Amino acid sequence: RFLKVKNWETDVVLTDTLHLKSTLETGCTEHICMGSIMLPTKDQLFPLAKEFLDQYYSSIKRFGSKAHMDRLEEVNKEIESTSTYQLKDTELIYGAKHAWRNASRCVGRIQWSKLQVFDARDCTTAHGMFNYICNHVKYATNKGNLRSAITIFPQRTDGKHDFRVWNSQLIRYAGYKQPDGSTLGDPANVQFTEICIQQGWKAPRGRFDVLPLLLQANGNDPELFQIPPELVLEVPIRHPKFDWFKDLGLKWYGLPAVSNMLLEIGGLEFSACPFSGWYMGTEIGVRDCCDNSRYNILEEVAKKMDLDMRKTSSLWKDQALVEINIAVLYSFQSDKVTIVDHHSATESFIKHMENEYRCRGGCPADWVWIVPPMSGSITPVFHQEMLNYRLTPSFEYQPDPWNTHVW
Amino acid sequence: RFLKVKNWETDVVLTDTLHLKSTLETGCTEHICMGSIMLPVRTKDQLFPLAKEFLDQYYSSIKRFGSKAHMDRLEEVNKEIESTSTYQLKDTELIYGAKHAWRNASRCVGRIQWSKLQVFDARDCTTAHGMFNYICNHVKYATNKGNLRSAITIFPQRTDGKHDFRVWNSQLIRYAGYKQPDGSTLGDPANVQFTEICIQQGWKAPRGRFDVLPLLLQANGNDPELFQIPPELVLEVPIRHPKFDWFKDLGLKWYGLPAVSNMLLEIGGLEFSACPFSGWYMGTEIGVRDCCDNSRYNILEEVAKKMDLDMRKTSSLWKDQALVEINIAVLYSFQSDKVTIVDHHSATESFIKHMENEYRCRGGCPADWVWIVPPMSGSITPVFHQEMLNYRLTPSFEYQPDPWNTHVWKG
Ligand code: HEM
Ligand code: HEM
Ligand SMILES: Cc1cc(N)nc(COC[C@@H](CN)OCc2cc(C)cc(N)n2)c1
Ligand SMILES: Cc1cc(N)nc(COC[C@@H](CN)OCc2cc(C)cc(N)n2)c1
Ligand SMILES: C[C@H](O)[C@H](O)[C@H]1CNc2nc(N)[nH]c(=O)c2N1
Ligand SMILES: C[C@H](O)[C@H](O)[C@H]1CNc2nc(N)[nH]c(=O)c2N1
Ligand SMILES: [Zn+2]
Repeated sequence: RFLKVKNWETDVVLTDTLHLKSTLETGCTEHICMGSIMLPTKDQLFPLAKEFLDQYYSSIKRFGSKAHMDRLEEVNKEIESTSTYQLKDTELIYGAKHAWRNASRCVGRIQWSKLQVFDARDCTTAHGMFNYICNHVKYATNKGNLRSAITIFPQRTDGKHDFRVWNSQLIRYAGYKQPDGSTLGDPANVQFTEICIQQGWKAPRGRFDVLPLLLQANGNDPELFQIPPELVLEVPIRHPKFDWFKDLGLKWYGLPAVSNMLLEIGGLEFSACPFSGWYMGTEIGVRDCCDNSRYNILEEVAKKMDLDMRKTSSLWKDQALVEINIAVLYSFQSDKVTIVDHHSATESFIKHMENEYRCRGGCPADWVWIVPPMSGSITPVFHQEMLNYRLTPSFEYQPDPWNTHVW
Repeated sequence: RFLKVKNWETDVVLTDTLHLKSTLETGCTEHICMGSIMLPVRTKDQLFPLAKEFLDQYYSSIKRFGSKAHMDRLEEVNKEIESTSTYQLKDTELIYGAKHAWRNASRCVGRIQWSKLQVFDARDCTTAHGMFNYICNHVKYATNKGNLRSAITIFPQRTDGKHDFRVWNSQLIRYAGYKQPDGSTLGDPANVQFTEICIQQGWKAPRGRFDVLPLLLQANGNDPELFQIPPELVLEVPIRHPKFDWFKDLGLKWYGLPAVSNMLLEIGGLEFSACPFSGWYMGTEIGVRDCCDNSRYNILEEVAKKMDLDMRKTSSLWKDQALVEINIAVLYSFQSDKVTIVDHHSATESFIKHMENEYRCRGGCPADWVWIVPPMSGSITPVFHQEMLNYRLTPSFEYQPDPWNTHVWKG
């Protein structure tokens, strides 16, 4: 029942008890591990509310207090009367921070308690959503000195009046199928681009076109808005040694901002809750630049470096990969846009895991996501056993809305 | 039931049905995943079902399921078990069994090769000297002057658990490690405890950086005995770099033959506690782990220094740069000396083709993503993008306790 995790590099063993709280299911059974799979009423609501409020009142050292019992009763009466309830500001903020704290796939959680929470529960229209999001973008970007933020739109009611940001991130680049047969821009974003075009967006048909926002308020049909260009901070990619690197014409945007997830707090569902931090360099240099189905630039870089590409065993892919990742970190640092390298980030996560074990009795972590997509075993998380389990408040995946929306 | 796995780079979806044949437990539950945990005497009554399921699988594989030969063999095994408490595998069943344990090894990226395995039957072995001779022959056969051949040697199965055959070494060939009084280590820090055991048992340690350990062998539950592998049978490759002429002066070399000797082979409920097996290396096993783990030879700094990398900040990626160069050096050296090695790109590409073939012809391929993905350049290998299902099929290779923890010393 009490489980140990071992670090195989340092021999340090930690005991996990926090997993006994876990509520949701993992996808695994005693017969089969699904660790590597990417996506595996009034009655229901009150126990979920109670469980959360219990944890909240515990955190402020007022468990079993008058104010604790009074709030529980107040929420009970509210659910019985209205079929739902409203979180106090203090609760919303706690909940948001804890959803991050509980995010098993996030290496950056040492930062979890420094999150700026923007309460957009008063928003009613898509134009309002656009204004809140521009403000989030400008606040988080902070002229390159990035600050973690989440903006929280109104909670789900009957599920026919959902707030959704249709975009997967606040800032991403368009992708277009060419008559040529090749793909211009980001191949990951072809379907969503078509939805935008189909809804009226005038597409520039370039390599690095920032997508408009497609915003849905109160379950109405979504609307297009372009983020003010001057609020989207971008970084041209160059290399400290290779003068030719800039001629590849590569750039990336500074703000990673996930907008397609659902925040669950105390049984309430926040279907539009864009959140942002700052990049770990491999997210851009390994994944965005080098994935076969993304910008896929390994060959072009290898050629400019004049590597022997006739045989895999020359490790030309590996050499080019490192150089691309060097250039990403150098360009962000030179322009003073916050970024963290995978060595620094994983070292921080190990310190954070130790804090969480010491202070909370554990830290749910998904090793498959936490270990960086390059140089895995030269980072300390590679040698760290991790236990993966689901705690609430949480960020959850949810269906893409175009599959779900009735026009 | 059907389970689907998707490849996120190609959108190829595969359907697994083989998982329905899984028996043994994973460690995970519907509430916790233990997929990154490294390590998550049999009654008559339990043995006959295990024998039967294995024999059913064997007979199916030879398209003789339900035949007179199959039925007679079940009966013969049933009678042997009730009369002697155990049974003996036919040579054919043993070969099938060993090949399948490899086929079933979910942490092994090299399984495209599973059907090409030379099985040395050592069940007539009775003494440690006899084990030493079997193992020298395995090493010479497998080495094949650099043209490496996969092989396994199988010593007598467990009886009462008081007469076990064991190879105490974790691999047939490994380098000694010595903790110095000042807390530094000479040689391979992973092998310090075992080196101390070897010295206690009487080994005269050369005390250098690459001393091949002696074999420590236990026959029939007796105290283990020390033997030196003839040096002329131990193929080693000096590590040099194609462009950096200073690389050779780091004084590195590695052995050509990776041979796991500490695992237990389970076939039809029988337990072969001494079953050393060998193939050939994937380059990252040496260049990433053996050379660069902080707990192993740990050479990254010295390499980075010699390359004149900016070592003032991790964000120059000096570690990553030096890591690639070391791994180029390992592949270059093995190739230059005509010692079989495979790079991580080739190996993973071959694994994906193997896995797709298994899904189509066998209904699945249990695989442990945490182990299959190489420890460098993960996402530029096709396995990183492949969803996998991990479950346990028998026959199998299993971990077992280190024998110094369990052995009853005779004196
Ligand atoms: C401040 C710096 C941060 C860093 C360096 C960071 C790091 C990362 C990285 C590298 C990933 C994997 C991304 C991928 O491979 O696609 C990730 C995932 C994730 N992070 Fe963070 N994170 C940060 C901030 C945040 C914040 C502010 C939140 C929420 C408030 C958050 C929540 C999440 C979630 C829910 C995932 C999983 C996303 C998914 O499943 O697609 N992170 N994090
Ligand atoms: C023929 C070339 C082979 C290659 C390239 C290869 C590759 C590998 C690699 C890279 C690993 C992970 C090693 C580690 O990180 O410690 C491994 C694990 C393993 N392989 Fe293979 N393999 C080969 C042959 C074999 C053979 C012949 C067998 C047995 C008949 C086998 C059974 C296993 C087992 C049981 C593991 C898991 C070991 C453990 O848990 O420590 N492999 N393989
Ligand atoms: C908040 C945050 C900070 C940070 N450094 N990184 C992130 C993650 O970035 C967004 C991620 C969410 N999975 O999206 C990238 C992506 C793209 C594609 C095509 C698939 C996928 N799963 N993920 C989020
Ligand atoms: C047969 C075979 C072929 C091949 N290419 N590689 C292997 C595996 O190599 C041996 C491995 C077994 N995991 O041993 C390395 C090791 C060392 C230490 C200190 C711990 C550990 N778990 N593993 C085995
Ligand atoms: C199949 C596998 O789960 C998938 O490719 C994963 C692996 N690990 C990952 N790790 C991170 N951080 N991000 C990812 O998108 C993925 N993708
Ligand atoms: C804790 C973690 O499971 C451990 O460090 C693993 C990860 N993946 C691995 N993969 C391989 N091939 N070999 C290993 O030793 C490990 N070690
Ligand atoms: Zn699992």
